Amino acid sequence: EFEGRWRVIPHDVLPDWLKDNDFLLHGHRPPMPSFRACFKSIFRIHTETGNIWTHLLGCVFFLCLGIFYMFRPNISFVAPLQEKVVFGLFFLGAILCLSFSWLFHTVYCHSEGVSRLFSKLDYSGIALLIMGSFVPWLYYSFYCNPQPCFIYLIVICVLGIAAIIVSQWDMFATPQYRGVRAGVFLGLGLSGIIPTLHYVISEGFLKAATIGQIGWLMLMASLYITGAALYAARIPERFFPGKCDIWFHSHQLFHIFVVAGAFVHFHGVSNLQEFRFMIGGGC
Amino acid sequence: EVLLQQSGPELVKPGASVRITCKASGYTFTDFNMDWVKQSPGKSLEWIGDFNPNSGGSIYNQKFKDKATFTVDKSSSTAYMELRSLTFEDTAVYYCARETGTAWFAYWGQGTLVTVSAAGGDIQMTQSPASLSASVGETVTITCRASGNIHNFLAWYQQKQGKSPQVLVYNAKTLADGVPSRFSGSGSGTQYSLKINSLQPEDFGSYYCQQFWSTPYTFGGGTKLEIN
Ligand SMILES: CCCCCCCC/C=C/CCCCCCCC(=O)OC[C@@H](O)CO
Ligand SMILES: CCCCCCCC/C=C/CCCCCCCC(=O)OC[C@@H](O)CO
Ligand SMILES: CCCCCCCC/C=C/CCCCCCCC(=O)OC[C@@H](O)CO
Ligand SMILES: CCCCCCCC/C=C/CCCCCCCC(=O)OC[C@@H](O)CO
Ligand SMILES: CCCCCCCC/C=C/CCCCCCCC(=O)OC[C@@H](O)CO
Ligand SMILES: CCCCCCCC/C=C\CCCCCCCC(=O)OC[C@@H](O)CO
Ligand SMILES: CCCCCCCC/C=C\CCCCCCCC(=O)OC[C@@H](O)CO
Ligand SMILES: CCCCCCCC/C=C\CCCCCCCC(=O)OC[C@@H](O)CO
Ligand SMILES: CCCCCCCC/C=C\CCCCCCCC(=O)OC[C@@H](O)CO
Ligand SMILES: CCCCCCCC/C=C\CCCCCCCC(=O)OC[C@@H](O)CO
Ligand SMILES: CCCCCCCC/C=C\CCCCCCCC(=O)OC[C@@H](O)CO
Ligand SMILES: CCCCCCCC/C=C\CCCCCCCC(=O)OC[C@@H](O)CO
Ligand SMILES: CCCCCCCC/C=C\CCCCCCCC(=O)O
Ligand SMILES: [Zn+2]
Repeated sequence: EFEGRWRVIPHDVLPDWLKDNDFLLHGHRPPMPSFRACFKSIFRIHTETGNIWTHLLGCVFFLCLGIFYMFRPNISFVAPLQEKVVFGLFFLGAILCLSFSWLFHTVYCHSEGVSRLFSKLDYSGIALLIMGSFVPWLYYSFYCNPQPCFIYLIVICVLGIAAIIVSQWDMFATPQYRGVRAGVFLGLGLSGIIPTLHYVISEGFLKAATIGQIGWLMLMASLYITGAALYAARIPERFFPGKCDIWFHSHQLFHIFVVAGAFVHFHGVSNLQEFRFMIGGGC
Repeated sequence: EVLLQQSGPELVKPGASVRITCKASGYTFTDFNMDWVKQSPGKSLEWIGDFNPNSGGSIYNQKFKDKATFTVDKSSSTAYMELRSLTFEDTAVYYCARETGTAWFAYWGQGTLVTVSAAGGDIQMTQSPASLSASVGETVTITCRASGNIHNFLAWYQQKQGKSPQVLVYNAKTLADGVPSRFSGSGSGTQYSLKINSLQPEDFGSYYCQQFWSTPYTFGGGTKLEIN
């Protein structure tokens, strides 16, 4: 087309609000105050192509997983209305997170004001994905113990809301605060250690280990840590500047970790419901 | 540090051909597209076309498809423009202007004057007002109307007499580097404005708007501003 023509630009000619990662030397979309140009660029090759498509495809995938889960036979669950509500909250959190992410990455180059609005939605979505993922997990883990289940839901929701509020602060979106962002969101996911200790103290090592909670929880903690480390450190583009502009830079790998992380988490809580089904609702 | 240095003036006879040089420095030559602009004496700016030094591809305004030919010399970071079968209508100042991703022009050459003498043997941009005179300290507003939606792909330029234009505002509201805060751009769709708060003696000159949404790129007729 001969409408809204553009060429990628080197990192040095970018305005300030577009200078996120100076290890990405070329292939940047120039500032373009057109939503038409921004959404057309999804089919173009630039520094944001992989970021858009990993969470655009991840978003539809979780939306198909969420719809299909909603229509599963009611016989398969001990309490289908309640169980579908808890999973529904997880799917909702995953879909809002992935949707805000792919939209923000698409309209990032629009203007300073649009970029500022969508970066706050992008950050807020991570917290929503984390808050939502605790709901089915605390539900099956504290199935017979209602007082800790209720308390830990207040805590993850209160910590999540504080992360959403901190995400509104304009300093938080600056490149200097990259490590602060990794720390805030990592802390939020790692705060799951508190209800995990409570579960292990209440039920013991054999129970925590027999049910695959322990193996699955270690993997989740691993995905969080390596995912946060890649993001904070800008690995591997730090080691090959100008060689990862389009493919496999840190943000792109991190996006992959979020989708994988959300699927492994779904798999873990899905096994907990199958186990709760085998033993029934008896306490 | 970015400079675009053009070849000297040319006095040629009808039917001849001229090649204008544009030597680019202070950046990686292939990284940005180069555009060519014509300005007839006492007239508005006209877009000739654009050239991509990397791909070697060019897009011409249909009006000049048979008049201009763009070439490059990647080694010497130079763009060329051949003008053929010259007539009296071709008497003008020709500029090379550099893009930065989208076709708003942050960098311009000094211009090459081509004089044709025999002595020796599409989006319309409507600018308003066409001219105005105001005192120092006052506020002025120049408007720009486009015949079609240009999706905020608009730039404002100031041109002093005998000089090349210089960008003030791009992407409808983005103040260009080094430009005073007195200048502000606004608008959306088809309607745009350039506001000059607290007029200064250096603010006299011609003002032009430019759309870079659709090819061929076009300029408004200009607003001549005089300071009392
Ligand atoms: C609207 C259909 C609902 C009817 C099915 C209900 C039966 C019980 C549900 C079982 C869930 C089966 C799991 C099926 C998982 C579907 C995932 C999918 O479609 O991936 C999306 C990507 O391919 C596209 O990017
Ligand atoms: C359903 C998802 C698809 C949505 C894609 C984007 C939709 C369009 C959204 C537009 C929101 C932009 C508004 C927020 C951007 C404000 C930018 C700005 O500084 O403007 C001047 C003002 O600050 C003066 O008051
Ligand atoms: C293995 C566990 C890993 C630890 C995760 C838990 C950490 C939770 C806390 C996170 C917040 C850390 C606050 C760190 C705050 C100091 C940074 C700051 O304000 O300066 C920014 C400057 O760098 C630029 O001017
Ligand atoms: C990497 C390690 C660094 C972190 C060190 C933190 C150590 C935390 C461990 C503390 C040990 C506390 C053990 C306390 C054991 C209490 C067991 C009990 O009374 O069971 C309660 C049940 O009746 C509930 O139903
Ligand atoms: C998860 C679903 C989230 C929402 C899906 C969004 C996908 C649909 C978007 C399509 C792109 C349409 C872009 C069209 C954008 C229209 C705005 C524009 O550039 O014009 C502004 C002018 O009027 C002023 O100069
Ligand atoms: C899960 C995605 C999150 C967004 C909200 C989901 C949409 C909820 C709204 C309306 C759905 C109403 C229909 C609910 C239908 C669920 C029950 C069903 O069909 O079960 C089939 C089995 O029982 C066979 O025995
Ligand atoms: C934030 C997400 C909230 C979760 C939304 C999903 C709500 C589930 C929708 C409908 C309830 C279906 C479970 C129905 C549970 C009762 C089983 C029954 O005998 O009913 C016949 C069923 O075919 C009727 O569905
Ligand atoms: C984007 C989503 C953010 C997360 C928001 C979370 C809000 C929490 C509110 C409600 C969650 C619904 C869970 C329902 C909690 C009470 C269910 C109950 O009676 O106990 C069930 C078992 O423990 C015993 O059989
Ligand atoms: C369930 C499928 C996915 C749906 C996810 C939602 C996707 C859309 C999300 C956000 C777009 C809304 C923001 C669009 C921007 C709104 C522009 C406006 O009115 O001015 C600024 C105000 O917004 C001030 O707050
Ligand atoms: C310009 C400022 C905007 C930046 C982002 C604003 C924050 C966006 C965050 C959340 C919006 C999505 C809604 C997520 C929450 C939906 C309601 C919910 O959680 O229901 C809980 C009940 O079911 C239990 O009682
Ligand atoms: C599990 C973690 C849950 C996260 C929710 C709460 C997150 C809030 C905590 C830390 C983020 C902000 C800290 C960032 C640290 C620097 C900000 C600050 O106030 O410093 C001012 C300096 O510029 C000079 O004095
Ligand atoms: C967004 C959340 C997705 C994942 C689930 C919730 C988040 C919680 C994440 C991490 C918590 C740390 C897990 C650490 C696992 C500790 C296991 C333990 O102490 O067991 C001893 C056994 O070896 C006995 O043989
Ligand atoms: C729930 C699955 C977790 C899988 C990997 C997640 C890694 C750990 C979580 C958060 C740390 C990274 C925070 C980065 C915030 C920047 C916002 C953005 O991604 O655009
Ligand atoms: Zn992202």
